[PDB]
Amino acid sequence: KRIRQPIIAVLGHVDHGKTTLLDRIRKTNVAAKEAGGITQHIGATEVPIEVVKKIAGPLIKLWKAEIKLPGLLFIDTPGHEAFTSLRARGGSLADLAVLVVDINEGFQPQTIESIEILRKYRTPFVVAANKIDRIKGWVIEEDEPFLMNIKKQDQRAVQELETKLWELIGKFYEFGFQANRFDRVQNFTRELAIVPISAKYGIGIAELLVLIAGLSQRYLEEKLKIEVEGPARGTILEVREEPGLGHTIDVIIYDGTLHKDDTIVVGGKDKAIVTKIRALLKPKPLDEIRDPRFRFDYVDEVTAAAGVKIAAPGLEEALAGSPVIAAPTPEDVEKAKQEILEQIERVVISTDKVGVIVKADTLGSLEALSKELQEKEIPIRKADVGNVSKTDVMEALSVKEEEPKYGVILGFNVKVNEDAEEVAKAKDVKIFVGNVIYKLIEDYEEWVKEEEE
Ligand SMILES: Nc1nc2c(ncn2[C@@H]2O[C@H](COP(=O)(O)OP(=O)(O)OP(=O)(O)O)[C@@H](O)[C@H]2O)c(=O)[nH]1
Ligand SMILES: [Mg+2]
Ligand code: NA
Repeated sequence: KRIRQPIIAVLGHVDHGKTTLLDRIRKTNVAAKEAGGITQHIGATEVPIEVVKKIAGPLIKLWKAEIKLPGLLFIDTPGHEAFTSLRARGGSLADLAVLVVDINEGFQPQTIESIEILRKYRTPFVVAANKIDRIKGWVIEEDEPFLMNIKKQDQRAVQELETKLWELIGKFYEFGFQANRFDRVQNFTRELAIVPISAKYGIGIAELLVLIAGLSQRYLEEKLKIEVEGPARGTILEVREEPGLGHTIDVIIYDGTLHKDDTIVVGGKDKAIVTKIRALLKPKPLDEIRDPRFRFDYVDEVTAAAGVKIAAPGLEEALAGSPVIAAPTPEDVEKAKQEILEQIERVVISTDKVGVIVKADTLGSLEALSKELQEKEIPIRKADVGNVSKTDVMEALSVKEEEPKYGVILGFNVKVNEDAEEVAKAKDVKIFVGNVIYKLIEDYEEWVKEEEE
């Protein structure tokens, strides 16, 4: 019986510092390389317990109990308001969450939305009150524990931190939580612990990691979920074709044990795919599976929770955002297909049928672009995953007959088929493509405004 590696989801409002926090722990620069300077996908990173203990050093004694976890699997999530469905997926996967909140800006709309998600999935969480280094006159020392760094601050900075912390505590009370600075908490099951940190300079990461490990272990012990059992269950993050590996999928395995010869069922763009794994490859520890610096290593199995790449025949048509379910018998295959269909079908995007055509590369991207258009009262004709089809172009033309404004296709991280592009040129139907949600929408609006003039 192997010990579970817990999923730690990182949630919070746009720019409050989620990816910077993980980059400081990994010594990576994922945030610097994100297109459009925002997270737009779920990420997964293995942080071995040896790393936790090195960062924490003597502050591991902050937590009475011995930490027996093998490590932590951190799931990064988008803050941008459109990506509600990816924040929900991250919250639903988590054993414990880190709610990142800018101590200077305080609660904002996706802080509140994240809390509602954590309440919905009854996910325990710790709070990272980030960007303390912007308090006036703050004395920065890199990678210093908060309880050491706070001693370097003058009284004005200390008083400003406490004032801002009280604002956060009042906001948590508004939403039904008792919260305090982590070193003042008396009951870690009934109270929310707030760690003041600087993600960018590494202040307070030591105490934050000790609490994450301690509290996630406690959750798993309280639930009797610390031992991993059963066949593998996961969610697909990305579908890729890679030299020497073939068509692969990068996934999060959130329960059970995945083996390199397992039969699996995965969501597909047309229909469910039943295949047998031929290789598993695991990212290096501290490498973000969605933006890796290193090639992955072949492994025979992974135990939950883990990020892993799967090589198997027939994965070219796999659908990102859909389940991967190990299915060792025919009965299991039948069950897995229905569970996959339920997940796919449930993406419900209301369409006005005199509106825009929306295509995207993953289910999470399709939902985000759809949600953002609805918020902007841009009617949606149709929304589906995959490259722009000739049909998509013909449907857009029909809309164009009724209302040229909406006789358009928006393609989020997708390509245009050749016969679709031929027809679109001949019939003068516009197709917008992009890989940054806010820029794709701005491009569609700029085209609308400028055409009217
Ligand atoms: N001064 C300061 N800036 C920070 C800190 N943490 C993050 N930032 C900065 O805030 C900006 C946004 O940081 P990100 O890590 O992308 O924030 P995020 O929460 O992951 O953002 P989204 O994923 O798009 O919601 C960047 O310019 C970071 O350098 C911090 O501790 N101090
Ligand atoms: Mg981010
Ligand atoms: Na950002």
